[PDB]
Formats: sequence, C-alpha cells, structure tokens
Amino acid sequence: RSVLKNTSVIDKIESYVKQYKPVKIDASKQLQVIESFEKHAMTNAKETESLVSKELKD
Amino acid sequence: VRYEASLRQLEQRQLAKSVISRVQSELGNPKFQEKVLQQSISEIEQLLSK
Amino acid sequence: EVSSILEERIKGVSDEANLNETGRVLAVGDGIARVFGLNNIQAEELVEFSSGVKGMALNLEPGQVGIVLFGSDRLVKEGELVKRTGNIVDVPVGPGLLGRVVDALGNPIDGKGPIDAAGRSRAQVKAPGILPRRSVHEPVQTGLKAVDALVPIGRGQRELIIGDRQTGKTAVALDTILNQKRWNNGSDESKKLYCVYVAVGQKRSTVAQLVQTLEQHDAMKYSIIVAATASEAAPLQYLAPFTAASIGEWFRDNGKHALIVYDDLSKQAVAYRQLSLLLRRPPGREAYPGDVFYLHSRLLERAAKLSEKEGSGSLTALPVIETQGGDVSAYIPTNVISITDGQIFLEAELFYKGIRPAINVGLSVSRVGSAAQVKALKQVAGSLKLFLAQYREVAAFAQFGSDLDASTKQTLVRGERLTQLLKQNQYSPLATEEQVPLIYAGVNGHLDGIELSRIGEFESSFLSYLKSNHNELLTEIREKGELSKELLASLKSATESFVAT
Repeated sequence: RSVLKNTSVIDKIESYVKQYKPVKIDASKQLQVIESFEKHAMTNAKETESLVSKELKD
Repeated sequence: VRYEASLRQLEQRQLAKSVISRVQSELGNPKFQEKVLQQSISEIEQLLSK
Repeated sequence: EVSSILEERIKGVSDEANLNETGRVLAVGDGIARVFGLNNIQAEELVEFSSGVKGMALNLEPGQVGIVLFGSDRLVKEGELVKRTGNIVDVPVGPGLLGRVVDALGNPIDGKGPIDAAGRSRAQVKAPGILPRRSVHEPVQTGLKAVDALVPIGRGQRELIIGDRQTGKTAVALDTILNQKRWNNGSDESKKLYCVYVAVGQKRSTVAQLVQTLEQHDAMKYSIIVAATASEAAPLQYLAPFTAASIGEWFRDNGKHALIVYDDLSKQAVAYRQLSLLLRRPPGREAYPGDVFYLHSRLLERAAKLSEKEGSGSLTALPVIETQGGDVSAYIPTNVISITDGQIFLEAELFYKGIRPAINVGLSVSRVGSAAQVKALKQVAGSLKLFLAQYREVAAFAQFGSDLDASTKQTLVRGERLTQLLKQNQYSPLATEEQVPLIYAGVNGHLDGIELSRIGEFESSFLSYLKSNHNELLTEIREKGELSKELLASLKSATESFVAT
C-alpha cells in the first residue's frame, strides 16, 4: 500500500480480504460411517483373532 | 503498481513535449535578443576573471 | 512530482566552462571520429563531444587525434567542438555493485537506482607484482565433481574454459557461480567469494535470462553483473573487461576474496579488431591486431592471490574463449592458452555422447594443480586420474574390437562406470562434502561391480543412504576436510554396506 500511490484500492482489496476471512463450509464428514465401517471391521478382526487363538492352543 | 509506474513515465514524456513547446516560445521572443546580451556580458565577466 | 525535483536538479547545473582544449570534428564516420586540435590530450582520455557523445581517445597523431566514440555517429556531425573531460576513463567501484546489473559506464541498466559507490578507479591498473603475491592455498569448489577432481580451482588462478560455441557454454561457468551459494550464504568471510559475471557481446535477451536464472537460484544477492550487450559500442565492448577488472579490484583490495568470470573474451577480440582497423592500425595476424596478446595478458594478470602483507587478497579469474570450429591453432585461442594457468576443454562429441558436463580430460589441465584441491578429495581421487588415463588407452584399443584380455576389460568395466559417475545435471551443482563419498566408492571399486544402467540410481540412493546413516560421517568430511584412518574406515564400511544396496 505504501508502494501503490494509486489511492484506495489497496484498502479496497484489504477490506475484501477481510471480508473473505471466512472459508468454505466442511467439518467432520464421517463420524457415523467411519465408525460403522470400523465396527463391522472390528468385529471381523475379533473373529479372526478368536479363531487363530483357539487354533494356536490346539 | 505496474500502471502507476507507467503513468509516471507517461507524465514525464508528456511534460517533455511541453518543454519542446516552451523552447519554441523562448527562441521566438526578443528574449532571443535579451538573453544573448545576458550571455554576452556574462562572458565579459568570466573571461575577464581569467 | 518526481519531475519537479528532477527539473530542479537540472536547473542546478550551470556554470561556464573554460574549454581549455577544443577541436573540430572533420573526418567522422564508422563511429570513429577524428578531430583536429586537442593540443593537450592525455592518452586514453575521455572526451565529451558536443552532442552528448563521449568517446575515449586511443590514437594521438600529429594531425588529428582519433577519438573513438562510445555512442552512435548519428548524433555526431562534422565540425563539432569536443571538450576533453580531463579524466582518463574511470568507473565507480563500491560494495553497492553487489546485486546490480551495470553497463560499462556504471549506469544501472537494471535501474535499481544509482550505484552505491565507495570510490572510482581507472580502467588500466598494473597487475600485482611478484613481491605482493603469496602462493595459492585456498580451494574454490565449483560443485561439479569432475571439475573439482580433475582441474581444481583455487584463488588467484586463471583457467580457460575453451570449447565449441554455446554448448551451454555460459552454463558451465554458471554452475560455478551457483555452487558458491553454499559458502556465500555462509557467514565465513574467509570463504566469501563475491562473484562478478562479465558478459560481453551477448544480446540483451540472453543477459536477461541469465540474471533471471541467478534470481531464480537467489544468487543475485552476491553477484555483480557487468554487461556490455552486442548493441553497445565496440569501444565500450573493448573497455568492458578492463572496467570489470577494476570493479573486481575493489573487492581484491579490501582483501575480500572474489571470482571474476570473463565470458567471452573471444568477442573482445572481435571488438578490438574492429576498433583497431578503424583506427587504421596495420592489420594484425589473422586480422586481429598484433598487440591483442598484450591486451588480453594485461587483463588476465590482474587476478592474483595477493600476499599476506596484502591481507591475503584474491581476485580469481575464469576466462571463457569460444573456439570457432574447435580450432585450437587460431591466433586468438593460441594467445589465450599461453596466458592462462589451466585449460578446461569442453568437447562437443562428448556432449552429444551425453557426458554433460563435457570435458575432454586429455585436453584439460590445471597447471596450478592440486595445491588448491581439497585435501580429503585429493586422497580419494588419487588414482582417479590413473584410472581415467587407463580408460582412455583401453577405449582406443577397444574400438578395433579385438578380443580384449581380462586386464583390459577390468579397466574397461571400471572406466565405463566412472564416466557415468562423473555426469551431473546442468543447473544443479552438488556439495563437495557429498562428492567425496561418491569418489571414494568409485575409486575403491565398489561401483565397478554395480551395473552401468543403475549407476545413476545408485548414486542418488547412496547419497540418501549416507544422509540416513552416515550423516555423522558426512559432517566429519565437511568438518575435518581430510579423511583420517577412522573416517576412511567408516567410509569404507559404509560403502561396503551399501554395495548390495
């Protein structure tokens, strides 16, 4: 702004930047599906573990 | 910024052509006579100081 | 605005001249004026023609003093008066030249405002004497492993880069400048080389690309660019190396070490030819005036490692000569070859062969030798010279393709891998601390086994591996700069470990 002599367009785009300080909407996009997949998967992990643990002792 | 710098150069060349216009004005006037007298007497003072 | 202050300054230049010498232009043409008068006139003097053209004066004749214009004669006209500046040609010299492109008369042509100048100096300055010189003992690492190994660069040395036209000719030199980023960025002033790249005869676009490249690698923050583009006058081109030299001398004088690249002197010779033949001087050998050797020699001898009483100053020079058709018997190439202390022959065939940087190792010498080679790097590359020499001999026999004996093929196999080892990517020099391992591996024959195709892969990986594990070792190579028994063993083990990857 101290470079640009041509007035009040640096203040404009500075203020436009301060307008657009907000960002696109989005958060946790999986918290039901990540948990659901993990649940089904976890069950399967335990199934494998229990089978092989039994077999190990056998 | 780029156009601003360009505009300063543009202003300078515009004002340059005004110097040309002013040059024609000076050499037209009997300033053409009167400043020659000034130069003449200045040479008298200077060359006498040699 | 800015205009009002400029006009005020302009108004502020008045005050009559006493013009103690005059002379009337008469024979003027070809940009080479000859004026009648100038009874007082120093030789090599700068004379302001009344038309805003300034021209130095190189011939004093008992008729007409021949003042070579620095401008175009389309602003000069017959019978003008000329007023002797009364100062033999001089340039501003200072620290402010760092990060500036400047034309011959020291006007910033990159227009980064007026040069911050700590002095002015004169174009011709006599070379450092025998007495104020001490022997070279300070390496300069170009970051091109082949260069460092084969033709080591020191400070105060003159080594001629010679070879076929613009075979990235500029780029070979530019790499050296780029590797000086490592020390330069560093605060060790005893390892600070301020770099002056002199560009004579090149078009503005070429120069502009180069300065941009330098800005891209952000190396322009230690570079001085002296330029004399091909548009600019033949007298200014002739004067251009000598005014670069003085700019260098300010660094040299300060004791600060520096390096001046004079690219390309071959165009200086053309310029001096034009100048001389339109000063009507008798045509020299091969049409280049016979005093070109003197011209080039006086220029070249001003780079030196000044004595320790002279604060160990050192301007280092790298001249660059384009060989037209690779003719090494041409008068201008012959003259330069004698003057310099090294040859760094670049061979086109090897360039095409894909050995880039391309160096014909037989036509490359460093007559100032390994006194300026890194002590560690001397140990590792000890038999590299022998191996390569053997490779050359072996390769010649191999052309005939006679069934080679195993001894010949040991050499052949080793040699092939070495050649691939030498190769490096243009515009990407490598750190010497990490070039010492690569040469150790090669010389200790570990790479001789490794298949030729994957040498390039191996090199990359080896560096990654040393970065991973033997980074303690790398630090030591930098720090101690001589490979001790422990370092040699560590390095030997590391390389051995990495043989199978």
